[PDB]
Amino acid sequence: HGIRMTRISREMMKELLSVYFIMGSNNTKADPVTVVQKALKGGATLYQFREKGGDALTGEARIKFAEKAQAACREAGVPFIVNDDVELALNLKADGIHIGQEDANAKEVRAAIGDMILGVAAHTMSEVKQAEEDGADYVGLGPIYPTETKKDTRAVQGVSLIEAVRRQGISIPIVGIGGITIDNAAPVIQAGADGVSMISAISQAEDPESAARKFREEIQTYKTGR
Ligand SMILES: Cc1ncc(C[n+]2csc(CCOP(=O)(O)O)c2C)c(N)n1
Ligand SMILES: [Mg+2]
Repeated sequence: HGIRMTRISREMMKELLSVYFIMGSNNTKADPVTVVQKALKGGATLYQFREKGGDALTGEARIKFAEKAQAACREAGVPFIVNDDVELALNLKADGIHIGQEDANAKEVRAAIGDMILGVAAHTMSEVKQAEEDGADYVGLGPIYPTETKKDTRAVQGVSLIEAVRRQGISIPIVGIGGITIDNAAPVIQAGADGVSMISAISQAEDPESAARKFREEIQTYKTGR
């Protein structure tokens, strides 16, 4: 449960991606930390701290919120991943960092974080292959379904890229993202993904704990069945 002195195994990474909850203070009307605690109690297997955009906390307020979210993750025994902010990830001794195509180059990031978990968002086959070559531990593929949680998102692709990646014999850990709900997660796993990631399906649920628990149960069933 400490800092990694060796890169994560693919088997372990795939287990962590099962129910990957992502959240920032501006993704819910409830108390931010409380929602994160409920998501973890319910069954989320991985959590990503993503605090950006308008209304998002900044400065010291953002750092203190990150510390509380990381504490919640430690209590639940779930890894804490930071989005974009490499310096914050190192400063908090986070378990990982997630970056996109317009963020810091993956090769640069991999060198700066040692053996920490590294996730990269990809939308094309070329980007997936480049991410693997750069040292990524997993790729986030989407948007699978329509979503407006994230402002400028690329064209909806369903599970097409997930399928294409597996058909080429690429076994890198994959997590699907974008408009995923309790009702539409099955196809994502069936296509070859190792889990599903979401924001609103849990953060804006009238019952975050039950939603996370439903996800955890469903994904387990889907993985055993494919
Ligand atoms: C693992 C990973 N893959 C992709 C992204 C970028 N991203 C693409 S769609 C989306 C919103 C989903 O919200 P909703 O579930 O409410 O549609 C985000 C944050 C990321 N941060 N982490
Ligand atoms: Mg980014």
